[PDB]
Amino acid sequence: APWSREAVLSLYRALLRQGRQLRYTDRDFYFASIRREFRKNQKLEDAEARERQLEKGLVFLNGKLGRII
Amino acid sequence: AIQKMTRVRVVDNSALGNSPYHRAPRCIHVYKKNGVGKVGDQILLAIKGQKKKALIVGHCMPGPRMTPRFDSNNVVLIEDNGNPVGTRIKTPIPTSLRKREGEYSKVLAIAQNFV
Amino acid sequence: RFLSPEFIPRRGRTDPLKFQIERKDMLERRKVLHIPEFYVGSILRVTTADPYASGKISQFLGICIQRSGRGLGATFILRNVIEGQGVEICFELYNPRVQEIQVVKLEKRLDDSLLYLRDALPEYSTFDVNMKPVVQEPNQKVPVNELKVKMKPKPWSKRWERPNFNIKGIRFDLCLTEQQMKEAQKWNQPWLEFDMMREYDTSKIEAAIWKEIEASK
Amino acid sequence: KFDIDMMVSLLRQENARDICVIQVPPEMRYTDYFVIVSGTSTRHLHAMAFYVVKMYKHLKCKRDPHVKIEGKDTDDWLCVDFGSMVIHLMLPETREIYELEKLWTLRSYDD
Amino acid sequence: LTLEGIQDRVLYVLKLYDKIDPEKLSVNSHFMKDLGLDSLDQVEIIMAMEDEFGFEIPDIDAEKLMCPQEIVDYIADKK
RNA sequence: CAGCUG
Repeated sequence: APWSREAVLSLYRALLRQGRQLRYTDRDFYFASIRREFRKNQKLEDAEARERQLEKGLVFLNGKLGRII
Repeated sequence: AIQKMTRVRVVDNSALGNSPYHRAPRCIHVYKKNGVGKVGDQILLAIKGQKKKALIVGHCMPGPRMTPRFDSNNVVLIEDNGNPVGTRIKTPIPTSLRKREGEYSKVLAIAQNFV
Repeated sequence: RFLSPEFIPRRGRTDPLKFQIERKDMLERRKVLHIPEFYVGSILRVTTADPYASGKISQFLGICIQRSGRGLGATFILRNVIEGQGVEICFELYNPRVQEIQVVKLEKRLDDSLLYLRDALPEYSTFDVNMKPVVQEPNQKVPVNELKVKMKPKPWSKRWERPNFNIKGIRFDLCLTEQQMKEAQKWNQPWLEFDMMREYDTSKIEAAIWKEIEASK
Repeated sequence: KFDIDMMVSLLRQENARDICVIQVPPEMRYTDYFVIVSGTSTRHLHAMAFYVVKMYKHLKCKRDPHVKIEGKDTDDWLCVDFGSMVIHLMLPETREIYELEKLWTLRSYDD
Repeated sequence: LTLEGIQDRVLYVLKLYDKIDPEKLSVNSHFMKDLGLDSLDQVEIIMAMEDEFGFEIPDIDAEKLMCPQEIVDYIADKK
């Protein structure tokens, strides 16, 4: 359905790896937030919206346009 | 200069200012002791017969040098208490809203472009 | 020989000594930031410190529409559209909070005052912010761009069809009838073009100021 | 120094329901750091805001313009602007409907 | 640590997670339809496995395990 | 009432 579920896996992995040592924020809150982000809106849409969510996730990983320190 | 009854061009995600109609909202009142308005001045604005408080962010009148000079008189919708109504402002806002003391930070929490 | 037009003084009766002070001081500001040659059509990116912020730079890009003013306070105003809003910023050339002003695209538009981009379609005032600086041939005349723009509906912010403006970069006959011609050409004023005494003989002052600018070593 | 670390320590000992930070890259002109915090109720926001602002006032930063508690009149959404930091206290539902950190991350990528 | 050690740790983690109810707790407790799990939820589950034993599961085999016997085998042979 | 007008 999406560009690739493997890309979703990799970006989720990177986000959560940087979330394991997320010092300034809250781990439980970030877990709830990432769940609400990447689960509800990444399940049953057309491939266009799949790619939009994928781009949202890769940006949310990147941190250039606002990093979650 | 955004006086009384200038046709305002709201810029907010809130549908209050996006309900299409030939009545583009016109300012009712300005809380500066003079009736001229400038950047970040609380005004009373009329939208579809509903009065509301609004924030001037960008206008067509050439102000100080290192602030922008927009095309039409942009405003932001703010509820009576102070919570801004919208959550995404498509057009950009000047930085100059931050300078003086006052109720102006809570609308800085929406700008995608601090131009 | 090009002299930035904010070095040639307005005709008047202020005495030279002020102009000498202005010229020496603005030249001795040029040595901390080169102000590149730029014209009333060129495109520029400006980078300015934000005293509003905690010492972080703020960038902008747009087309310069007016080169206005003389002396240490002269300014240039550049227009650009973003998200449908046409924002113009007037930047003071010699301000202590302009780091670098670089010519993204040197080009000299047909007119001498591009104030009518407020009343042309946004396509002529659109520029992607992150565009890359086009190179230029060093030892040849600057480009003379001619994009005779297309106009919005009639009620313009001024009345540019008037001939005292002498605008040449607007399409009239494409969207104008001859009726506008024969009603707006009673205010044409032939005599003023040949008034033999309004003309500012700004040559001798040019030589003197070139000597002075040379001698800043 | 009244940096972010002492602030989050005060929040943790006061045990706000949530704390989080977002960084402002130097190519954005707004501020240096954006601390989204959320306490229990308006009284709790009032008390923690008063404690943090009083500690800031007394400890250091006397030679600069003072700090105003934005939106104390409004019982759901508060803000405070420091020289480099800015902190925002949120009601739960107000925080959800606004979702500021999303924009701070997706500045030009999502509505 | 030990084979029984990793087995009981895996069982304890599987019990710990809330969305899955440990009705069957063998090494053959299927994931997708029996316990109602999706691919992203599979990555969440294997992350939950990492946090106490593992921590270095790459992104190549995260959507085929299909049973906690494979979880145990992965933890056993990865060391 | 749409918008222009010292």
